[PDB]
Amino acid sequence: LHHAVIPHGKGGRSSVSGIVATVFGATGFLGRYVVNHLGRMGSQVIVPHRCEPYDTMHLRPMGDLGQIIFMDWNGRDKDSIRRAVEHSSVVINLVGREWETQNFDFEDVFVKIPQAIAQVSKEAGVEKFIHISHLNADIKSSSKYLRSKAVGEKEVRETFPEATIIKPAEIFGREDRFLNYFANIRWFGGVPLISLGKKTVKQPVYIVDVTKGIINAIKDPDARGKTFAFVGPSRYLLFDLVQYVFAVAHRPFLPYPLPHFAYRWIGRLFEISPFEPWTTRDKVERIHTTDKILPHLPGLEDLGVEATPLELKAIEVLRRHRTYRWLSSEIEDVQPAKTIPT
Amino acid sequence: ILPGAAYTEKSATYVNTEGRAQQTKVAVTPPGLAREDWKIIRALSEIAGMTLPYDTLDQVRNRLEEVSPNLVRYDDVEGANYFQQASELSKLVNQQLLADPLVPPQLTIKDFYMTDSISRASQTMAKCVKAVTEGAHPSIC
Amino acid sequence: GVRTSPTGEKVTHTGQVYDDGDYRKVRFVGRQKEVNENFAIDLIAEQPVSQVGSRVISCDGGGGALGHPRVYINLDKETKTGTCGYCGLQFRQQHH
Amino acid sequence: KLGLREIRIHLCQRSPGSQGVRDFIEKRYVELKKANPDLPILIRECSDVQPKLWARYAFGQEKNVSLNNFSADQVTRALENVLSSKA
Amino acid sequence: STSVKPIFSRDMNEAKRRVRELYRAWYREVPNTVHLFQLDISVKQGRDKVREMFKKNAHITDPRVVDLLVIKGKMELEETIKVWKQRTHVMRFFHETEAPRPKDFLSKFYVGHDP
Amino acid sequence: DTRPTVRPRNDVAHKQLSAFGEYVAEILPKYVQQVQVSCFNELEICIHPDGVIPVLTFLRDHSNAQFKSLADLTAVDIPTRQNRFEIVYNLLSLRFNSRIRVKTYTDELTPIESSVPVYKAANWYEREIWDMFGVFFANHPDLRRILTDYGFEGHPFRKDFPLSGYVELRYDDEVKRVVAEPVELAQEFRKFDLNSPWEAFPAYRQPPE
Amino acid sequence: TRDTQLITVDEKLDITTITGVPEEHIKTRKARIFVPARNNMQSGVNNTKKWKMEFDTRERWENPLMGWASTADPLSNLVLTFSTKEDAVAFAEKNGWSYDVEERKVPKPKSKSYGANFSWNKRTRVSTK
Ligand SMILES: NC(=O)C1=CN([C@@H]2O[C@H](COP(=O)(O)OP(=O)(O)OC[C@H]3O[C@@H](n4cnc5c(N)ncnc54)[C@H](OP(=O)(O)O)[C@@H]3O)[C@@H](O)[C@H]2O)C=CC1
Ligand SMILES: [Zn+2]
Repeated sequence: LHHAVIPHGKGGRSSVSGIVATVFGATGFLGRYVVNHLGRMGSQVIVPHRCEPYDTMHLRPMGDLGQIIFMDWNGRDKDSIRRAVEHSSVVINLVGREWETQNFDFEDVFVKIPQAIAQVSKEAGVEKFIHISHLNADIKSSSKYLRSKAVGEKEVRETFPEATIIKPAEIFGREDRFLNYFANIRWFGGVPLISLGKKTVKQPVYIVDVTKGIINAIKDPDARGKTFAFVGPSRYLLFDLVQYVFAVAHRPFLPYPLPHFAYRWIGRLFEISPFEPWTTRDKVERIHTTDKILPHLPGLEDLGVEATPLELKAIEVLRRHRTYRWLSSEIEDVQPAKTIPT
Repeated sequence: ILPGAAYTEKSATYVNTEGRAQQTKVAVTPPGLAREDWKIIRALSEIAGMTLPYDTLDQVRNRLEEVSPNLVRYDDVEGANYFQQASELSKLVNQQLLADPLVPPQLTIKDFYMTDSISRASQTMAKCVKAVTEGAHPSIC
Repeated sequence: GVRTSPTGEKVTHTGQVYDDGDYRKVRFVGRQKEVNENFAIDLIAEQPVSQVGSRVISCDGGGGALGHPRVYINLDKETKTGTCGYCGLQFRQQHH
Repeated sequence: KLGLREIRIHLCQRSPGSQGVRDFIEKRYVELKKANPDLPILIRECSDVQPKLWARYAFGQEKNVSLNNFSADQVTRALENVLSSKA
Repeated sequence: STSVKPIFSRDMNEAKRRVRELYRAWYREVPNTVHLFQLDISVKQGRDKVREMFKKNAHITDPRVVDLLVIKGKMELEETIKVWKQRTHVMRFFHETEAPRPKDFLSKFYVGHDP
Repeated sequence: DTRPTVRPRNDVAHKQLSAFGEYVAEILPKYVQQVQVSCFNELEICIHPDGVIPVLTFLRDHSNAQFKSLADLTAVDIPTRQNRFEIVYNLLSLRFNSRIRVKTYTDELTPIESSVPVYKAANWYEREIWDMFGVFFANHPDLRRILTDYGFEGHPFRKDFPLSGYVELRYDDEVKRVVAEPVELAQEFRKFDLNSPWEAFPAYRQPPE
Repeated sequence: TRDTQLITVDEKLDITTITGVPEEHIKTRKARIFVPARNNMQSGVNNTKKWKMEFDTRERWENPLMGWASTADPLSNLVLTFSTKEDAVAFAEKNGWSYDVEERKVPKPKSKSYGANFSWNKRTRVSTK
């Protein structure tokens, strides 16, 4: 934090925030909001990308001249990771996938890449490390996604002890895979649900809430070495959450129960797609997994962020799924879902 | 160490040798994390639970008017009187003058170029002192 | 000529070089730092001092109207060469 | 401690409303300083200022008493109300 | 010295009649603005923003200044009704992309030199 | 008058415009406050703002004036005056092949009578004056902003308005919208002090103090 | 007289609510009303004849890309010219700004005699010419 890393300005795009951040996986859902918030205050952002430069274009307006720097990196190349972090004061790890490719398994992107980044960051002298785990991560889950998340969350602690590990619940937003996933089930007629969605409880959180918590953790000096659980203000049943989704979108809602084994066989069929699968056996498990209640972990309120209710910010996500008949329906037209009081 | 502002980096009041109050004007802001001097104390008071009753420069100068009203009469010299009273009170105690002769601290010009933190940190005053002791032992444009 | 600090970054003719801990070096990762290798201070020093048999000489920079404003240079001082304030050429008086 | 720590007297050099304080200083200040050698008694004169008598007690507590149009004897009594009560 | 041509009102009683009339016009137009522009806010939020804007100028006592405020406010209503404004202009009253600036002395002291 | 680099002086026109200036003043003593002719033979009529319609109507309709074209209408902001604004009318006479200037004034709060009834051309010029200066015109068909952005606060051409304004626009990805935020400049506008400390034109010197 | 049917308004002129300026730039500012001092490098006095109104200087920092001087102060280049001090004070109070007024400094008249350069019994005799 020498002379060039002293804050200046009034928090604008042409200010100097003093933050030099390397955001891995910045081309995805949770990464476009983090870069947007960092560049709003005038931060130096390094964005190592694996994909075509055409797919990084939406990130370019997010910063003043020279503030967003793009590098090409490989998850299995330890030298590329070092080039992208050796000048940074904070490293943010957002790498993840909801499916498995021929080249990267769940444990390749949740156990190995997170550990490789953490090790190189410590060897490079990086001061802050922010790792995004999952709320429902544990070694004894039915999902490799969550099983691998728990392992990765442990390797990071052993490599970067001062890391700040954040464990969000399912995140809903515009470019999400949670509310859009449920709405797009309408193509298949009915909405299958394991146990008819009556035995699953979900506590979704808003993307801006997660984005403001990560930014606060960077600036807050007491977030080092502390594990946070970013969850929403209300707990819903999966049946009520999905029913509310179809109510906002004004689409017919025709649920029907489906045995857990049957929903896996269907998921196996969809996994054959050589592109982004519509659904996988892992997503079915994740969707039908009760969100853990971790009272021992600090939450968003401990970083100064007020959790946004789903109702206030669900129409902005689901207005796209309505027909011309129901595009203009107002926010106050759909009664709120039923919550699970403590 | 609490960094502060120099006279070129704050709006501050100085009283010259004749009792005339004058205020500097901000030319450049303090270099890094340095802050205006009276704000550091104001911030310190709030943290210590003894918040001072002024938040802005105009309010601090209202306080100066309470302690000594002449401190907010800029470019004005306020006449001071009662020389007779001072003479009387000075004769109550009779101290003796030391035999040592009066010798100013600055006998020659080489003692004039460095008398404070700013001048001792200057590379031009350092050249002046070297010039008036060692002498002048390439200008084109 | 072009030097290199311990970190290996070339020092410009204005003496500019990022320190070891300066994050701004990251702008050169995957790219290059543009440094002009023809240092003017070095090249002008290679020019020889011209001998002139007069107290006062004038320089217009060469080329007439394609040079610089015509200035006059005094050569009385024998302990140094007279230097043009525009182009840097040096002059001396023949055996004074 | 609740004792007195400082006295400040503000007055104008010409205004007729400050004549009492000037009369007080011309004749009585020398005595009031010798009786309180260790008490700072600040006498700050400006132009066109309403006379006042400030009294700073322990821990920053300050009280002021207007001396406008006071006579030379009320000013003497005003100070005694400050150097004696020690509130 | 005090004689001046009025704009519309001759006294505050006449000027406050136009202010209340303008508030009614804005109050009735928020439900349509939230509908036509497809704003992701509720009517309660929009009508509370209208009330906030009126309250900012509640300390005025000059009938000529109040008339300009009503004239300016009436122009804002005309643009909203006729959809000359876009969603960006309507939502500029809410400052959703600006981080809340500090208000207390200590918070301002840490981050910069501004009062 | 043979000097190549000095503009020739036309004294015939100077005489004609001075005579017509008195002609106007004699006919409209109720409003005309001052009349002058510049060294380049341009006539200016300075009037009380209450005479905007009478003075313009006379110049448009009178047989010996016939100023039937409004070349331009504009305002000048001079903060040092009580009436900081100065409404300038430029009229063109096709019959007599001459031009005249009519000048009035107003402050931030005093309305000025609209000239639309006399010149339809003034409809858009008065919107510009209101938009860029904040001068209200009474009885205007539709008075709106014409040049600034929708919901723009402030009148840019006022001398106390900053050159770069108070807001700037950018696209924000979080809200999928174009947003407005306080102005910040990567390079501040550099202010140059160019005025020479030596008087240039003695003929325009003002009385001391 | 006028026939515009005037009205009587008795209250200090105030246009802070209709100028469109943000709140933070009406209350935290400080406008300095003064007559500019002579540029000591010259002898001309033509720049010291009009009053000016400049605001307090805010932070300028270094652009991380090119090292330029960045600012967040919209009124950093705002200088207004007035014919008289009362005109400047009136404008400042009309717009709600707080102002400090510096009274004009005029050089005092001086007695200059060329004959004193050669004095019989005074110290004004010059040793060189
Ligand atoms: N429902 C949710 O969104 C939840 C998110 N999280 C976690 O947050 C992080 C981001 O989530 P989200 O933005 O929604 O998912 P996205 O798919 O939108 O983003 C994934 C990012 O990681 C990159 N990525 C994936 N695999 C690789 C790989 N082998 N090598 C290099 N980069 C790779 C991607 O690069 P590219 O696109 O160029 O291929 C992309 O930038 C993840 O760690 C996720 O587990 C945890 C709780 C809830
Ligand atoms: Zn030369």
